Amino acid sequence: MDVSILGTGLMGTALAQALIRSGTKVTVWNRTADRALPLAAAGATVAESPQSAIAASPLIVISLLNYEIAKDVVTEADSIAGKIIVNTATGTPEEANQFAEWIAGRGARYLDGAIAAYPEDIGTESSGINYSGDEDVWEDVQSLLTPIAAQSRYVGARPGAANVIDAAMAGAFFNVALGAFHEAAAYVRSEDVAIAEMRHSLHLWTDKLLELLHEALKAFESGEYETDQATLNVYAAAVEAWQQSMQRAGQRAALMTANLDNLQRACAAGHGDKGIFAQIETLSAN
Amino acid sequence: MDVSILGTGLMGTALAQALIRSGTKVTVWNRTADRALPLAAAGATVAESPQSAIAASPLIVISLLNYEIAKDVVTEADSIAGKIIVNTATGTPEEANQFAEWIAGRGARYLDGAIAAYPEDIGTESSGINYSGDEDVWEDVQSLLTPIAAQSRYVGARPGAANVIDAAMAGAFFNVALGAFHEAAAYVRSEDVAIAEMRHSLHLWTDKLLELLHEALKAFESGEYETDQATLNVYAAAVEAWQQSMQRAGQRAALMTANLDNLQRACAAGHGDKGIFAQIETLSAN
Ligand SMILES: Nc1ncnc2c1ncn2[C@@H]1O[C@H](COP(=O)(O)OP(=O)(O)O)[C@@H](O)[C@H]1OP(=O)(O)O
Ligand SMILES: Nc1ncnc2c1ncn2[C@@H]1O[C@H](COP(=O)(O)OP(=O)(O)O)[C@@H](O)[C@H]1OP(=O)(O)O
Repeated sequence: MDVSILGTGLMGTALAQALIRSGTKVTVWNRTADRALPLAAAGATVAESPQSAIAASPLIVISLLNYEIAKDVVTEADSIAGKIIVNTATGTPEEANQFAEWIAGRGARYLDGAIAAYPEDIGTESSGINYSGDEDVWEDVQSLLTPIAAQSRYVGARPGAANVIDAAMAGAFFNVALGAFHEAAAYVRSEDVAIAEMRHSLHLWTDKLLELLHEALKAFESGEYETDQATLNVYAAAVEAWQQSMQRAGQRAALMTANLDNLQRACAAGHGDKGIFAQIETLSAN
Repeated sequence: MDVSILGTGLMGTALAQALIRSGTKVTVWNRTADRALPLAAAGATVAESPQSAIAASPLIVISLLNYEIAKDVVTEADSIAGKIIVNTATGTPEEANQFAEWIAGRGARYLDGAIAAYPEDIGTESSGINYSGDEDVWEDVQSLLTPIAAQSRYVGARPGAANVIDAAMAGAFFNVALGAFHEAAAYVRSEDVAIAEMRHSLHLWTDKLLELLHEALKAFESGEYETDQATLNVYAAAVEAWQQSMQRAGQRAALMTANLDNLQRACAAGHGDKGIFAQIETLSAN
C-alpha cells in the first residue's frame, strides 16, 4: 500500500526515509517544497499540491505543526472518501476527537498518533509511537507503519488517548523531572560542590527511577498502597528537611515545595502510614 | 585490614555480608543484638559493646539511623585515637562537617559516605557510594571498601559533599520526579484512559531522560545555553497548555504549576530565546 506524507519537516522527513527503506512507495508534499527536494533523490515523489498528494495514495500520514494546519491542508483535497488518514501531530485529546469526527464525516478512516522519538531516532530502538482511535484502522496499517518505530502500540479506542498519554509522559512526567534536575544541580552548585560529581551517578538514578515507576503503576492498578518500608509521613518529613536545606542555601526550590504539598495532603487525608504511592489519592482538585 | 560495623540494620547487615565475601574479617555490633545473631553464622564476630567493637578494628564503618545516634554510640568508646571512622549515614552537609571536626579532635581520621543503593543492591552492579572529606583517608580505604559497591567515588574535600549530592539526587531530582509521575498517571486516569498504556513506554522515557540529564550537565558546566531547537518561550507556552489540560481534567497539577513558574522567570529575565537549560539561571532566591 503506497503512502503519502504531508509535511517534510524533520519528523516528516524522517518518517518518509524510514518508509522508503521499508520498501514502500512514498509521495511527499510540503508547503515550501525546497525542503522536500532531497527526498526526491532518496526515492520519493514530490507532489505539487496536497490534493495531488492525497490522490496518489490510500494511506496519508500527516506530520504538520498542529491540528489547525492539518485541517486546513486536508481541506484542500476535494475528496478523501475511502482514504486512511493518520495524524501524528501532538495536541489535546479534544483536538484529536474533533479531527476524528471531521475526517469521518468526509467519508475517510482515521487513526491518531503521538510520536515519542526525536527525528534521528525514527528507524531505531530508541523510538515509539502510540496510536488511538478505530482499532480496525490500526489493524490495516500496523504492518505498513510498525517499521518506522521499534515499539508501536495501539493504546485505546478514544481518538484522544495517544495525545493524553503523550501529554502525561512528555509533560507531567518528563519535562517536570527535567526541571527537578535543574533544581538539584543548582542546589549542588550553591553548596560549592562540583556539579561534575553528579555525572557518574546519573545512570544509576534513572535505572532506579524506572524500576520505581513500574512499581508505582502496579500499585495504581492494584489499590495496594501498604507499608513495606518508608511511609508517607517519613517522606513528608524528609522532603521538608531537603526543602529547608535548599532554601538555607539560597534556592527557591519551587518543585520541592510543590512535592511537599502533595505529600502533606496525602498525610493530612489519613494516608500517612501507607507507602509513597498512596499520594496519588489527593492529586485531584476535589 | 579488619573492619568493625556499628549498626546491623538492613544496610549495616548488607555491608557486613559484602565485606566477609571480600575476604575481610568483620566484627559487628548492634544496639539490640538479636539482629546481629545471623551475621555470626556467616563469619562475623558479634561484640558485646561499641567500645569493644571499636577496639577490635582499625577501620570502623557506621550504619546507624542518623548522626546524633552515631555520635552517642561512638562517645561510648574511651579512645578512637588513630582509628579510621567512615560514617555512611545520610544527613545534612553541616552534620557531616561537624561530625568530621569532632572525630578529628578525638585523634581519629574521618571519611563521610552516602549510599545510593538499596541494601539488596550492595554487592552488585546497581550500587554506588559517594565519599567525601580527607582524600588521604579515601586512598587508604579504597581497595578495602570499593568491593561493596560497583561504583565508588571520592566526590570532594568538603566532609559534607556526599551528603549534598545525595540530597540533590535523591531529593531534589528523584523524589520529585517520582511525584511528577504520580501527577502524570492521575492525569491519564482522569481522562478515562488506561494507566496500563503508560507501561510499555517507561523505559524509553527514562532512557531519554538520562541522555537529557547528561546534556543539561554539559550545559551547566559550559555556560552554553544556545538555541538548537525549542526555546524557553516555546516550553513555557507548551507547559501552560499542559497545565490547563490537567486542570480542566480536575487535577491540581501542583508540580506542573511550579515548573511553569520556573520557566516563566527564566523567560521574564530575558532568557526566553535560549534552550531549556538556561532555566537554571533563575532558580536562586535572589
Ligand atoms: N502554517 C503552515 N501551513 C502549512 N504547513 C505548515 C505550516 N507551519 C508549518 N508547516 C509545516 O509543518 C511541518 C512542521 O515544521 P516545523 O517548522 O514545526 O519543524 P520541523 O521542520 O523540524 O518539522 C513542516 O512540514 C512545515 O512546512 P514548512 O517547511 O512549509 O514550514
Ligand atoms: N536510638 C538508637 N540508638 C542506637 N542505635 C540505633 C538507634 N536507632 C536505630 N539504631 C540502629 O540504627 C540502625 C538503623 O536501623 P533502622 O531501624 O533505621 O532500619 P534498618 O534496620 O532497615 O537499617 C540499626 O542498626 C538500629 O539498631 P536497632 O536494631 O537497635 O534498632
